[PDB]
Amino acid sequence: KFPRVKNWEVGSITYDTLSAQAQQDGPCTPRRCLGSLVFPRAPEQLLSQARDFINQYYSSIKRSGSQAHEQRLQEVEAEVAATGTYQLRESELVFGAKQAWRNAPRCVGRIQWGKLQVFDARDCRSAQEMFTYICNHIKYATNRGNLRSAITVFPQRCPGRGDFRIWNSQLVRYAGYRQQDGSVRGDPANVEITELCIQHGWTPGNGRFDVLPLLLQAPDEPPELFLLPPELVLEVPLEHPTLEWFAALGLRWYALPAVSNMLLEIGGLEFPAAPFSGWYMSTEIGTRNLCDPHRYNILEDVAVCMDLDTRTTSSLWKDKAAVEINVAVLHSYQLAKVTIVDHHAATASFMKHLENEQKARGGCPADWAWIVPPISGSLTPVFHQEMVNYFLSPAFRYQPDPW
Amino acid sequence: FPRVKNWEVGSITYDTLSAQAQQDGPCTPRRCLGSLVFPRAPEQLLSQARDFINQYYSSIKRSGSQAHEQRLQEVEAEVAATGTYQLRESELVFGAKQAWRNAPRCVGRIQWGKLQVFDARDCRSAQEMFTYICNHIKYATNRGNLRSAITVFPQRCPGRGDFRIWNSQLVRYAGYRQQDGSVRGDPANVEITELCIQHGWTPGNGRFDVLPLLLQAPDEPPELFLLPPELVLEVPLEHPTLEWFAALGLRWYALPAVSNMLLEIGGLEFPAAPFSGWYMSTEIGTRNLCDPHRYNILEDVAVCMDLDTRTTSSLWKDKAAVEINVAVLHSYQLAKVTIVDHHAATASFMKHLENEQKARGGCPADWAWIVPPISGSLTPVFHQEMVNYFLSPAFRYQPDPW
Ligand code: HEM
Ligand code: HEM
Ligand SMILES: N=C(Nc1cccc(CCNCc2cccc(NC(=N)c3ccco3)c2)c1)c1ccco1
Ligand SMILES: N=C(Nc1cccc(CCNCc2cccc(NC(=N)c3ccco3)c2)c1)c1ccco1
Ligand SMILES: C[C@H](O)[C@H](O)[C@H]1CNc2nc(N)[nH]c(=O)c2N1
Ligand SMILES: C[C@H](O)[C@H](O)[C@H]1CNc2nc(N)[nH]c(=O)c2N1
Ligand SMILES: [Ca+2]
Ligand SMILES: [Cl-]
Ligand SMILES: [Cl-]
Ligand SMILES: [Gd]
Ligand SMILES: [Gd]
Ligand SMILES: [Gd]
Ligand SMILES: [Zn+2]
Repeated sequence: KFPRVKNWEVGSITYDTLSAQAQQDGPCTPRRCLGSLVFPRAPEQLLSQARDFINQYYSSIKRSGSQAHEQRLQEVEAEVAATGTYQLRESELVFGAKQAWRNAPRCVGRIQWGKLQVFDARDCRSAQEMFTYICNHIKYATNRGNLRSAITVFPQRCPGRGDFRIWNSQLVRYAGYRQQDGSVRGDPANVEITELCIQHGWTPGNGRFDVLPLLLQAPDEPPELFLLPPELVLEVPLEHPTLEWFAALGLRWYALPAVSNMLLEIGGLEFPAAPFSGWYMSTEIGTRNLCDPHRYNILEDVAVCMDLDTRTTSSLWKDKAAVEINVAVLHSYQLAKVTIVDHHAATASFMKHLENEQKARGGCPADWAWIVPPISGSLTPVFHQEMVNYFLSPAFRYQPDPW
Repeated sequence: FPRVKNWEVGSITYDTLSAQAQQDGPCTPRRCLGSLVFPRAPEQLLSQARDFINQYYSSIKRSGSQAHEQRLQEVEAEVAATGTYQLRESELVFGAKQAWRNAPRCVGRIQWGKLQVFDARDCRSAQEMFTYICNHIKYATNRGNLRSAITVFPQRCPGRGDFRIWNSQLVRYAGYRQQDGSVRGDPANVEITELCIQHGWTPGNGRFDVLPLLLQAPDEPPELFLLPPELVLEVPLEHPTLEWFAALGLRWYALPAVSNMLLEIGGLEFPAAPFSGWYMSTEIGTRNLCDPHRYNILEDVAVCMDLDTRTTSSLWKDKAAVEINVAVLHSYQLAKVTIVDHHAATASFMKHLENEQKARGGCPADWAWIVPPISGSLTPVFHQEMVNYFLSPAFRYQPDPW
């Protein structure tokens, strides 16, 4: 009843007994596996999720079955009966945010899941106040390059009132300007959000690394435009330790990855606006963001500059250029003293996380296709580690775009 | 019908072939086990045999014709007369091609229509097994112009043991347990190296000692056979610009010939049916030479390249891995031995996916095995969603004979 899980480098075997607690269904069936898909898509149903969450909280502090445990279950149950919903205690909100991170199958950085600064913005009332909370988040998390993981959670969804939403997918994003000749200047992943910014009154730039404004949605209001103070947005110019012409490409990336479009679910309550941030793994910038053909797509230009033979695939010019672009990212962030982790250290720490979690909970939900880095996969230990993917709660969840 | 998206181009297909999945994979709505390596009656036979004959005749457009009805009745009588039945040679050919075409973990299936089938179903002993295998290796090697081939030995049946090739491949380098715990040679082959020794093989002591074959005819024990060295084409590994790379003494063999999988066709089972194609360069230069539990040479190369190995963030592992793959591609091309690099191979699999969408509404594919083990996202398959399911005919794993 419990999946056997093998590490093929070491030969070691565990059994994932935690998957038996998966609280929601994924996309696979015995007939076919859809694990490679990007989008795998009241009263006492809310109550059973809430009771489970409270059970998790009281287990974490080693007070299960205590008087305080029972009283809090009764308190939640009575509030759901009266009002159709309930409120988390402050301590429960902190625990639930950390649990949602811990439960995220596609996150390789979960060794850190216990170190998370939780800003409680549940009393936020307007889009202006939203912006203040977000600026305080960026300042705290950036910390002049010594990055600190943080999450700010805005008011929960409730009936009779629209959601708080941040329309941008991240707090810091470069504009992508759609070109009439099909192409794009800037980041192509951000074409749609760029057009929404202009529609709502932003005067666009014409550079490749123009920081986007924020579109902030308060309940039952159209989004409002807010410009980030340039000194809040720490950026790193990209150079290479030995390829001095690299600096002339004029490349740059931003310090702080702050994801703002996912939904945080805790004990059946839903928080549609709860941006979270940590720090980058360098392959995100060096491999995906700069070398994906549908992103900045610089691979061929760098290889030409390296005087590689780009006319035959078998010279492995693509692999050589990509490796140096990753070197440039790592070197440039270290030179600027901005926290970054390379894919070797990050995957080694995840292996330690897996072993911690096997002891602590008897398994760990993990999405192999997302945990293995996009370069050098089998050079990292996670490649050889079998993994079990499943959905626990608290959880970070995809949600529709509010437009 | 699952929706399948390519995230580089934005194109959308629907896999209608998955609905015909013959067996069950390991996944459930509760949890996905797609990353696991091993996904943990006369009526039974007849049902599978009928589906396959129907597959075959539909594929030659003799659909429901008189040749179709007659073959169905022959199978029925043969199983009642004997408990099994015999494939026609054209059905055997079609069945081996389909089993390759259906293999979810094979990135080289663009070639699925081009397969030489050697019918060894009349084989009698391990000596004859050795002859078939030597002919296969000769034909497939073809002086380095590799040609895909499979040899099919007699099916299993009740009352009689099976034919088996005990070696996982026809060409394997010995793995020698050492008195200091380590392994000299290939750690993957420590078990079969000891089995060969146990059955009376004089061991070598090199890192690339080609193993003998342990071949097993029904019910008598296995016999050791030595491969004639001139039959085993090898490629000494050199680097186009790192002159010292040659002196590391690395080599690999030309012909990847997998000999421990079971071929299933129409409910019949062939426990010995060795098949061969040619290598994708990452199999050798990344997995076989750089896996920590294989030859594990990555740090050796990095030291020779004078890389800074005391910090992960110099990406010394990545640079050395790439140059080892460069040396592999260079050495095979120089030796005029067929090889395909991971860029060309994944570009061809994308075309295969497009051809299969038209041919039969989809294609079973195992994303984790299709995406190469270096430079994953530099290849088109990384951005391609895939659906994994089990069709028949098929190649399946099977327990070791011991
Ligand atoms: C502390 C350093 C961290 C590192 C190095 C890290 C690393 C990563 C990486 C490389 C990914 C895959 C992203 C992609 O390919 O698009 C990811 C995904 C994810 N991370 Fe982490 N992470 C960190 C912290 C955090 C924190 C603080 C949270 C939340 C509190 C978090 C939650 C998530 C979630 C929910 C995903 C899945 C996102 C998706 O499916 O799009 N991570 N992480
Ligand atoms: C002709 C050139 C071919 C290329 C370039 C190629 C490439 C590959 C690669 C790279 C793998 C992954 C193997 C691993 O990582 O261990 C694989 C798997 C596989 N191939 Fe192909 N292959 C070729 C021909 C063939 C042929 C002729 C057959 C059978 C008739 C075949 C059947 C299979 C099967 C069944 C697997 C799955 C193996 C497993 O699960 O262990 N392939 N192929
Ligand atoms: N591709 C699309 N959307 C899309 C869908 C699913 C997934 C993605 C991938 C986008 N992950 C962004 C992301 C999520 C989590 C972590 C990090 N990174 C970190 N280090 C970090 C951040 C915070 C703490 O740590 C980056 C994108 C799309 C839709 C329409 C057109 O394109
Ligand atoms: N060794 C083990 N693990 C393991 C288990 C299952 C599978 C594997 C992976 C081993 N595929 C070998 C293989 C299979 C198919 C294709 C190729 N390559 C080609 N190009 C080729 C050959 C013919 C035509 O083309 C290589 C490894 C094991 C089992 C028990 C203890 O350890
Ligand atoms: C189709 C495939 O699932 C898709 O390209 C995935 C694969 N693995 C990934 N892994 C990470 N970390 N990030 C991604 O965007 C993806 N993309
Ligand atoms: C655990 C994981 O399934 C295992 O390491 C897989 C991953 N992908 C692979 N992909 C290929 N082509 N060959 C392999 O042996 C593997 N091994
Ligand atoms: Ca209250
Ligand atoms: Cl990003
Ligand atoms: Cl191999
Ligand atoms: Gd230089
Ligand atoms: Gd030297
Ligand atoms: Gd060392
Ligand atoms: Zn699955």
